[PDB]
Amino acid sequence: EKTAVVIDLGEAFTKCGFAGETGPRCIIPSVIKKAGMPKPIKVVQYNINTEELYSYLKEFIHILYFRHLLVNPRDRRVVVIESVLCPSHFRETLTRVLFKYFEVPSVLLAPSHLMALLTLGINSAMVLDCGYRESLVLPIYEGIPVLNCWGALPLGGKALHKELETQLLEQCTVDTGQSLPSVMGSIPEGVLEDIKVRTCFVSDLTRGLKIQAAKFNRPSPPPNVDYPLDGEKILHVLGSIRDSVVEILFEQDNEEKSVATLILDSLMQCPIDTRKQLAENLVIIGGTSMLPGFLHRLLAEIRYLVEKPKYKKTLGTKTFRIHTPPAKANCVAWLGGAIFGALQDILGSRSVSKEYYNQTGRIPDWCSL
Amino acid sequence: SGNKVSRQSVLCGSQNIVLNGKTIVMNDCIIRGDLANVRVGRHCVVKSRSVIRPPFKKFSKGVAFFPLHIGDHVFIEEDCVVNAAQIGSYVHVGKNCVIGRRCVLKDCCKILDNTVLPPETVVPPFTVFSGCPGLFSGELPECTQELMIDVTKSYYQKFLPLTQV
Amino acid sequence: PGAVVCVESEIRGDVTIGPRTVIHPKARIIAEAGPIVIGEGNLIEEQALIINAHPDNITPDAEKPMIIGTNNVFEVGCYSQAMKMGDNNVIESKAYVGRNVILTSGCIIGACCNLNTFEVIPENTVIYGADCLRRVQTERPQPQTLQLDFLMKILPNYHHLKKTMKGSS
Repeated sequence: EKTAVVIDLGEAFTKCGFAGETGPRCIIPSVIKKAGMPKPIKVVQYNINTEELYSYLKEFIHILYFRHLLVNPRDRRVVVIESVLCPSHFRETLTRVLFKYFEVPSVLLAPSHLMALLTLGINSAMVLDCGYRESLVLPIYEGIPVLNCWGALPLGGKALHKELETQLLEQCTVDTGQSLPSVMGSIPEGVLEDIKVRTCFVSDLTRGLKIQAAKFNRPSPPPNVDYPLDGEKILHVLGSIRDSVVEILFEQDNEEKSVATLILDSLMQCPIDTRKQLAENLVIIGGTSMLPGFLHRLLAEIRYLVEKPKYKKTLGTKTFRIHTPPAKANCVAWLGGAIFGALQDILGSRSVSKEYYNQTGRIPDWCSL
Repeated sequence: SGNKVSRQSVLCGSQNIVLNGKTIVMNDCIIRGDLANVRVGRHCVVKSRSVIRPPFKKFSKGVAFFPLHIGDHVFIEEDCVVNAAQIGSYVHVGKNCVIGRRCVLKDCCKILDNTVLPPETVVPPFTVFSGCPGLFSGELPECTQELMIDVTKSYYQKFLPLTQV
Repeated sequence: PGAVVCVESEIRGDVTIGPRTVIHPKARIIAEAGPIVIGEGNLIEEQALIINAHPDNITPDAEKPMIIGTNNVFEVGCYSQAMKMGDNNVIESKAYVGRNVILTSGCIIGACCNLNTFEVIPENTVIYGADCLRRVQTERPQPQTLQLDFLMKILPNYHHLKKTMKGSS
């Protein structure tokens, strides 16, 4: 009858396509290309002028639906996959742009973790979404997301970018156009993403502990490979640096916090009957989880933290299984929204319509009244 | 008669070369039609330092490339390496451009400055070319492009009249 | 003898060209600093600027004579100011070789590509046109069989096209 639209906005990338198709049609990055502009500006931003955001969202949606969808969304429904705890200011702006400017029939602002759970096809699961800005945890038990049990450290893609920028600046080796360290003050983000995808090798638990021991009073430094760059300035990036950048994601000491500890804190907050099913079904999604050799380092670190005396008195013996999804780790949240929209013309009714928005005021966020 | 060919410009292969009425070949131009023919449209303005080279020998046993072409009101910008491109009428080539092997430029096109049109790149009608690797930037306006081409043709005719021999 | 040197093309200083070499119209071959060396079957296209680096300093000498390899297809408007080149190297149009270089055999430089000063390009690797030193796209340009056969076909088409141009006159 009518295949609905699926959107999954974010600061780094944006998964978008049709509901029903196994995986999206395209994934253009969040930034936009403007005429007479030095650098490309990011679309998804927080704490900034309302009318400017509205114009930025219109500009991104306009370049999206022609290239991605090849259709007017005026014919059929939309599924805007907002991550839970995405600012209400930003949701209101999205609601305005979809109804006032474009005039869609319906919209939906559903959470990312519940839809990622629909892909697995199980009702209870602990979920971790390691995106660009934050690494958010949220356990779901029998459909309902357990909200007060949660956690989100500023330790996703953006933290890894900042650490790469710091460590490369400290130890730099650029070719002539050899020596000459710290010539350029900063480096672009698109290049630094390509370095993370290709170079950064994720270490094991025993290797990670050896690196942590070396930092505070050297084993397994290799391997190292150079990275090519434009304008005839190749830089000889090292092997110990990229491993040290990955290590800060799992660094426990002096914060009592990490990607692994965040699941345990979420499990601690959850009730006793819910506890065991969440431990059995531990789902990992998001952008940072696509890194090579990540799921072992997490599961081994999780287990090491359970062996510690502080978590034995509550958790103890637990079968931590990581049931992986059908689609890739970044594109699990989108696939869930595509499942939610395509199949059920019935569950399209619960979402907010154009008729309801004009008279009322806004889509209902999880708040009072 | 009306075609204002400059003194510094060179037109190798006069029989193969072809210049329509109201043309304008700027200084230091190179219309090399030794191997193959070169067809220029009416009111076409070839800017300075433009290398109009022939695409192929046309002696290949199978799949010989198309020599050269240029539609009417063609605004060829300066330093533009035009080679093996069938330019549709009213095509606006950018400055420091580069055309590929058998590249089909459509009517009312707008090639950007410092562009590189690849081999067998069929550009669509009423569309701005963009990117380091050739791609569709956005749809161009019909009225604005026609008015700019008319203004460029009038300005080229004034320079064609005086100060070149 | 036995090299298609055009009348409009300019040569200067010492320049020893190989057999079946094709110097196109308005091609600059300024070899005043050092003795230029062109390989056999090397096609220099129109508007090309062949320069040399001033050399012979006692401590850290700057350069030596730019030796171009055999079957090297230099495209139109290509800059080659002091760069060591290998056999079967296809430099695209509007390119720019660095002040010192070591372009290996079976190469394929992109259009509008700035080749690096003091940078040796590896054997079998096609350069992307825009941002310099792009590692991607080096399979179809293999070091041989794939690129050696393609360069042999390119040398045959260049020789056939030059023979047709020489026949026309």
